[PDB]
Amino acid sequence: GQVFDVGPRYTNLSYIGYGMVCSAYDNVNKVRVAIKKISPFEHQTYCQRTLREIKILLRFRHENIIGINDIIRAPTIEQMKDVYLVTHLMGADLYKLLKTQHLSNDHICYFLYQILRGLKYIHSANVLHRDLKPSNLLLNTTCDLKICDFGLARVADPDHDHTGFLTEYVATRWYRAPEIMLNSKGYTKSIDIWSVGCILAEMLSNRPIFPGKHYLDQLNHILGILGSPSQEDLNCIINLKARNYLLSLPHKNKVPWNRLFPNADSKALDLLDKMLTFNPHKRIEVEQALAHPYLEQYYDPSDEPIAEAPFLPKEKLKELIFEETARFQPGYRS
Ligand SMILES: CS(=O)c1ccc(-c2nc(-c3ccc(F)cc3)c(-c3ccncc3)[nH]2)cc1
Repeated sequence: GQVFDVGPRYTNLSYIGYGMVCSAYDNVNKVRVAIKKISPFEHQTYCQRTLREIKILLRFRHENIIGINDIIRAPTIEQMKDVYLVTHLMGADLYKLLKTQHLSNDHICYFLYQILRGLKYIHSANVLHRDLKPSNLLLNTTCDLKICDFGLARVADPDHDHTGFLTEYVATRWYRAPEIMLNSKGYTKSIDIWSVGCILAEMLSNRPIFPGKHYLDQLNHILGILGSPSQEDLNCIINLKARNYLLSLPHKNKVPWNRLFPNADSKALDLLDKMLTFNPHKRIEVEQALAHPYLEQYYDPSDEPIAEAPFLPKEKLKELIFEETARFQPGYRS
């Protein structure tokens, strides 16, 4: 569509979707790759997201997470307008797949395992993805799953998690935990487990489980299935406005998982219940999730790696992005 000069090395560009994603042919490694164009330097926020993702993806090394094979940009800061990230092609994603394909229990089980195996590495690095959803889970022709889109990712900060009632949030609404609309900034690992739970539910019926039309409607959806929170769960919500809103709602009963998904594996529904738990403190953790009987055919903690090393003006951020992408320049490559 517009300028996408990825150099002589990458040819045969086919469009896909702070820029554009395209497929290309790697004339060196002889494989078909995916390249993403990012033009973020005009804004501080866009630069912060870009630097953040580049830093995270370059440090991370995992089969279930998109790795950066190459980065294309100009030789100087002055000439650098766009940055191109390159990785192995994954022809599809869960969103596209769930629109037309019904998943067998075996596929749901394999997909969930890969999501959690990847999430285990992300969390061991003290990082939170914060925006897990079907469009972020890429798949190739052999069913390998990789997590991408670390733009809203942050370092975990449980001690600074609390905020007020109705505090605006950045991530995709349908996959937001209930505590986000109540008293959480999303700085805890339990935020990702909820999203994964929503994804599982979506894989079981090919439909989003909590499709809120706006901020508060999202909570209405969650409480519609989980029912009214227990007194114990309400006691953990010290924020008055949040607790009082919950208390003002008429009693809602829990909708049984086996009633919502009558053709699902019982063990899958047991794990779904543990991931979609209202109370973030009682919510299952990624390693407990992996150890659940539903994934026993795949569980092998010794083959579920953890991270070796855990984790400003637009001008200085542009400078940092330049310095962060310097290792891929033709200089040392030659
Ligand atoms: C939630 S969303 O709209 C969203 C935006 C971009 C992407 C998305 N970004 C990439 C992509 C490409 C190169 C990179 F190095 C990094 C990411 C891909 C990609 C990677 C591998 N094979 C095919 C496509 N898809 C995925 C989800």
